[PDB]
Amino acid sequence: ARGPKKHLKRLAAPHHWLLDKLSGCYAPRPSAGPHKLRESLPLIVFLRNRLKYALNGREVKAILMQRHVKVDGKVRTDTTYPAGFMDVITLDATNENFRLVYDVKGRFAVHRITDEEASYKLGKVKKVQLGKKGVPYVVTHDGRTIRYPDPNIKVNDTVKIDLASGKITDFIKFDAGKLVYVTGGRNLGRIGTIVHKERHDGGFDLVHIKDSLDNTFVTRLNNVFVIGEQGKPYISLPKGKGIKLSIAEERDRRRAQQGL
Amino acid sequence: VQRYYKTTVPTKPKKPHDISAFVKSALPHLSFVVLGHVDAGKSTLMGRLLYDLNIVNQSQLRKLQRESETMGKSSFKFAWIMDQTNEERERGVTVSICTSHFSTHRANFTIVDAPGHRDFVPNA
Amino acid sequence: SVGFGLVYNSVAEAKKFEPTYRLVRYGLAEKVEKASRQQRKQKKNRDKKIFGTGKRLAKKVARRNAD
Amino acid sequence: GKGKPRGLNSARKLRVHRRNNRWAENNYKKRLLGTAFKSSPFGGSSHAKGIVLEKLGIESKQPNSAIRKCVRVQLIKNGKKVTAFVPNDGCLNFVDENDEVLLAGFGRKGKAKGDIPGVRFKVVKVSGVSLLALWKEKKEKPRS
Amino acid sequence: AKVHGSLARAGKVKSQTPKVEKTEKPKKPKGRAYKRLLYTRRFVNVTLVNGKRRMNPGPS
Amino acid sequence: PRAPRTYSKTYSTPKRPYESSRLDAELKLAGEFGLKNKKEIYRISFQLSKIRRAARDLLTRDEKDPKRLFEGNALIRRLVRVGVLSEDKKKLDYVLALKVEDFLERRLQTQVYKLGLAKSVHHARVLITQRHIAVGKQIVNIPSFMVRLDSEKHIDFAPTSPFGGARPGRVARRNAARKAEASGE
RNA sequence: AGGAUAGUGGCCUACCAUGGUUUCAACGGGUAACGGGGAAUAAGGGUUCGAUUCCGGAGAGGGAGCCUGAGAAACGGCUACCACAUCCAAGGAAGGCAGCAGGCGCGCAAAUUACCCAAUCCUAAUUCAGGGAGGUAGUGACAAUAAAUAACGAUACAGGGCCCAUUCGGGUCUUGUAAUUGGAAUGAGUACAAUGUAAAUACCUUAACGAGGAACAAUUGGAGGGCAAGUCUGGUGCCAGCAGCCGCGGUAAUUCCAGCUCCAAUAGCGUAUAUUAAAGUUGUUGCAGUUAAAAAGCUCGUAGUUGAACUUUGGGCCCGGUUGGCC
Ligand SMILES: [Mg+2]
Ligand SMILES: [Mg+2]
Ligand SMILES: [Mg+2]
Ligand SMILES: [Mg+2]
Ligand SMILES: [Mg+2]
Ligand SMILES: [Mg+2]
Ligand SMILES: [Mg+2]
Ligand SMILES: [Mg+2]
Ligand SMILES: [Mg+2]
Ligand SMILES: [Mg+2]
Ligand SMILES: [Mg+2]
Ligand SMILES: [Mg+2]
Ligand SMILES: [Mg+2]
Ligand SMILES: [Mg+2]
Ligand SMILES: [Mg+2]
Ligand SMILES: [Mg+2]
Ligand SMILES: [Mg+2]
Ligand SMILES: [Mg+2]
Ligand SMILES: [Mg+2]
Ligand SMILES: [Mg+2]
Ligand SMILES: [Mg+2]
Ligand SMILES: [Mg+2]
Ligand SMILES: [Mg+2]
Ligand SMILES: [Mg+2]
Ligand SMILES: [Mg+2]
Ligand SMILES: [Mg+2]
Ligand SMILES: [Mg+2]
Ligand SMILES: [Mg+2]
Ligand SMILES: [Mg+2]
Ligand SMILES: [Mg+2]
Ligand SMILES: [Mg+2]
Ligand SMILES: [Mg+2]
Ligand SMILES: [Mg+2]
Ligand SMILES: [Mg+2]
Ligand SMILES: [Mg+2]
Ligand SMILES: [Mg+2]
Ligand SMILES: [Mg+2]
Ligand SMILES: [Mg+2]
Ligand SMILES: [Mg+2]
Ligand SMILES: [Mg+2]
Ligand SMILES: [Mg+2]
Ligand SMILES: [Mg+2]
Ligand SMILES: [Mg+2]
Ligand SMILES: [Mg+2]
Ligand SMILES: [Mg+2]
Ligand SMILES: [Mg+2]
Ligand SMILES: [Mg+2]
Ligand SMILES: [Mg+2]
Ligand SMILES: [Mg+2]
Ligand SMILES: [Mg+2]
Ligand SMILES: [Mg+2]
Ligand SMILES: [Mg+2]
Ligand SMILES: [Mg+2]
Ligand SMILES: [Mg+2]
Ligand SMILES: [Mg+2]
Ligand SMILES: [Mg+2]
Ligand SMILES: [Mg+2]
Ligand SMILES: [Mg+2]
Ligand SMILES: [Mg+2]
Ligand SMILES: [Mg+2]
Ligand SMILES: [Mg+2]
Repeated sequence: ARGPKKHLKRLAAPHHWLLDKLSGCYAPRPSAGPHKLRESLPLIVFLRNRLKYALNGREVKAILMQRHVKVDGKVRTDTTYPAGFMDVITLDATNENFRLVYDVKGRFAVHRITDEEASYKLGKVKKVQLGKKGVPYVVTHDGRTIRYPDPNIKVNDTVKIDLASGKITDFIKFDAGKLVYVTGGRNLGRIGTIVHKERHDGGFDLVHIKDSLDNTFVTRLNNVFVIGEQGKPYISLPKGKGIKLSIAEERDRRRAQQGL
Repeated sequence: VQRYYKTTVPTKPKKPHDISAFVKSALPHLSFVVLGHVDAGKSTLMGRLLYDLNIVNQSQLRKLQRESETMGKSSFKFAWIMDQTNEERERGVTVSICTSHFSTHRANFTIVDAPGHRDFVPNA
Repeated sequence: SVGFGLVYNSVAEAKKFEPTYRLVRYGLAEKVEKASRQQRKQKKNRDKKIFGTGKRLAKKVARRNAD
Repeated sequence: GKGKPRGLNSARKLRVHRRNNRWAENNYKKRLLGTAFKSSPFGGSSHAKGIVLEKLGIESKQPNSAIRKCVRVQLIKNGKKVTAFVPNDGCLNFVDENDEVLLAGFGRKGKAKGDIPGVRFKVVKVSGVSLLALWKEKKEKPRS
Repeated sequence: AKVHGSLARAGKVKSQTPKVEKTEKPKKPKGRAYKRLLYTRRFVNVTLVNGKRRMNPGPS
Repeated sequence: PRAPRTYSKTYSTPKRPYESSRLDAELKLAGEFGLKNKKEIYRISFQLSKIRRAARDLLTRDEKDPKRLFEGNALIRRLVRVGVLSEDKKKLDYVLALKVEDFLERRLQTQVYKLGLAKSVHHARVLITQRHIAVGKQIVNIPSFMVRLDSEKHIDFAPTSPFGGARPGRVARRNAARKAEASGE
């Protein structure tokens, strides 16, 4: 409508930011960055609504602007910077390393990782082409391009970014029998080792998932994100490990463990 | 009968001042009425006393002289800055009173109009 | 009474992270007495009509009242 | 099959022959063609405002014998001359001619009340005095 | 029926009734305690049972 | 503009406003419990109607249903917790036969009377609205307090609000002041 | 095929072909029609509404044209015309509040020319600047939630429980009419202080004050039937009037005007209009068509709707899962 919109009203924000209906009128709009509008989360949301460190939106700039805050190696001094899937938030203060991963329910969790795990990240490649002067490059999901990759790396694989340089240290080939972390849709947060894949020449490919509890569900190709082999997760899985059991058994664990 | 409320309790203001000390400090105020005959020039005086100090200037009475020769009553150079009402300019006399306040350097004045006809005595 | 409290490591660090209105309630910083908000909006619009400094225009004013 | 069609592919006949039979109601007829908008001088409103032209001495219909003390009200937004009724025991003395009034209905959507011929509207307020409160003597009518 | 009619008695019956003063009665209870006084006159002490009960009898 | 604050009415009204068999029955509920209006009676029947909608919708479904067993156990346990539905009536067919009498019994106004702190059912209402007896530490001055089953034994006088401890009162102070001044010094 | 454009395209221009839509309702007209998420009603099926807190579109008096720039045919940008309209020493200059207030006018119909960025979030060479976005307060019976206007004793004569009842029965399980009275418990309000807030107001707190009826006094409708509550008293006398409907009014009007009593709802209630339920009086679920409104005079007849039976039915074994039975 006659130009790019700079505001984003409340109740137009996605559900996984968990913004309340009261206490304000406008929602934080993320800037241009590595991730999209719906699949990201700003730094103002991550501090005062998740960590509860800051209180007001002006006090968030006291943390981000000064020092000691960096995202994936670089500082990123911005209030509404979009930080989405597999973005390592490294705090120089308090020795805390963070990993943005989805919940079992499908919301961005406060997942604390060690110093050794925060050195690397995983990025799903989108496509591979030849750049200028015949140089191959792959495009990850966070916009990071990697010059001269392995020619064995094809579409819908993943890499292991060193976060000090742009080189690839490990790659996982897309195959049936890999731990796949679902990113998007109603099944957001589940894992479970692809049995087979339906071809569907013409778009919108479907992938069958059958996890360790024998729960069969179907996700699309845009939701598939491999995180390792059959077993042995290459990243630290959060609390719950993506099961999503029934709501009649959710109250069984909330009453026998803490209510009792 | 019961229509409204009525009390006998005066409410004191926030800044009370002395009444007898302000009258000596106040400006002298008058309220004078100008009576006379039908053709006596009582309104020509009202157009000249309201011409001197600050009320009307030469940028507003020279426009009235153009309307004086237009409507036929060219001899009424004065007596029209006080009364601006239809049927008064084409006939000459007023039909009702008007209150025009006046302010000078030392005192205070309030001049009002008065018709001279015997039919307009209850207006006077 | 359920409230909320903040305690710092020092006093000089407390002056830069606390807001400016809580320092007035506590006597740590004096409240500046500026003009009204609708008064600053009228002063700003009068500065928009003056292009430059304004002392150059005041020289034109003193030559107007003489002639 | 009771006259109506029961075909599985015959929803078009069952949705046109309803629309050919909705023109037999009263409520469906007054809404589309703008009968409340064009005629019935209140333009789709609940109340209005007018000026009293004269007072009426409308005799009540049979078997009753009374004079209902009506008035003639010319509206402002349309300019139509509409008879009006005073629903109290002697507020005709409380009203005069050439007065700003406030009108309302009877509760029958037009359709004059019966025993009062040719009158479809009543009088609530005259220049903002609330004639119900004058009949109970709560306030005073202004002089102008 | 007709249009021209008499207008001389616009509220004559009201202007000839004898205006009497309301009698100074004690105050009835308001709200909740009015429901207490209403509950007693229905089930605590029935006034009269002439087949069916009556809530406002006449002097006879 | 921010989000619309939603709101719904909590009472209803019958279709027949004038009924001899209904108005005599509803006035018995306002006499034995001390309600001031018919709206507080209609508020209970509106809350009683929303429970039959959560019961008749589930009795048309098949058993071993994760929608019937979840929402049904949540309907039974909430009524047992407030003390309305007894321990031996958890079969979910007994909440449809539940009446208006069992809801008004669990209100705080008649709970004071059945416990023995008020001398009458209307003396308890005056004890409610005048900052007296608390449920726990929290002082409640509203008669529509749904007293839970675990909160029944904790009903006691407040530390403030006299004949509760260590305070004579307000109007008793000036009564004792005029007695000691006129008779003494 | 060319031109144009960021790009596809009869988008535009040459040449050539004569097609394209339509009873499955084209085209034209009307809309007091922005569309949708939704709202009211509430067995089900439905009917009605959606200017408006969110999304998308359009517009800045009416149309048209263009500059800057990544993004505008932008109007708190410009130019022209038309319709309005402001200053003038009449030579000329300037203007678009369907932005926040506020004024006029139209109206049945709708608020302050207030305070501040302190939250919410956005823009800028960006922590510290700015924001009539937004927040706060005033106005406010649009609606919605919570519920003050009293509670408890004693006494006086009466009655209904009962132990013992031996001719004066008062005692305690006790309901009430009592124009003698008794101490209590309060809030509405006012008000130190604190808290709230950017600074205040209010709420939630809390010293000192604050019910004995002349109160800090609850109204709005109604009392023939529908429809709950009078055949009481006075006035009126087919008059005045009441009445959504049937109907009342000429001597004692159970519905008129009033008093008294009573009933319904209750800080709310009545009226008017629109709409829904009631309406199985729009009927797909679910109407009616001999005589109450209603099968064409009759047959042929396409579009539409509907359409006979029939082409793998049985039999014999081997593995578990899902509930429930015995334990
Ligand atoms: Mg931004
Ligand atoms: Mg910054
Ligand atoms: Mg004169
Ligand atoms: Mg003359
Ligand atoms: Mg300023
Ligand atoms: Mg400047
Ligand atoms: Mg016909
Ligand atoms: Mg009909
Ligand atoms: Mg008009
Ligand atoms: Mg008009
Ligand atoms: Mg007429
Ligand atoms: Mg207290
Ligand atoms: Mg082409
Ligand atoms: Mg093109
Ligand atoms: Mg072509
Ligand atoms: Mg052709
Ligand atoms: Mg042709
Ligand atoms: Mg053709
Ligand atoms: Mg048709
Ligand atoms: Mg059609
Ligand atoms: Mg619409
Ligand atoms: Mg329109
Ligand atoms: Mg809309
Ligand atoms: Mg409109
Ligand atoms: Mg609006
Ligand atoms: Mg679009
Ligand atoms: Mg034109
Ligand atoms: Mg424009
Ligand atoms: Mg504007
Ligand atoms: Mg604009
Ligand atoms: Mg002009
Ligand atoms: Mg000149
Ligand atoms: Mg000119
Ligand atoms: Mg405005
Ligand atoms: Mg604006
Ligand atoms: Mg205005
Ligand atoms: Mg106005
Ligand atoms: Mg209004
Ligand atoms: Mg701010
Ligand atoms: Mg504002
Ligand atoms: Mg605004
Ligand atoms: Mg207010
Ligand atoms: Mg008190
Ligand atoms: Mg009192
Ligand atoms: Mg009162
Ligand atoms: Mg009354
Ligand atoms: Mg009566
Ligand atoms: Mg009855
Ligand atoms: Mg009749
Ligand atoms: Mg009588
Ligand atoms: Mg009646
Ligand atoms: Mg009602
Ligand atoms: Mg069906
Ligand atoms: Mg049926
Ligand atoms: Mg029928
Ligand atoms: Mg016949
Ligand atoms: Mg017939
Ligand atoms: Mg036939
Ligand atoms: Mg055909
Ligand atoms: Mg067949
Ligand atoms: Mg078989």
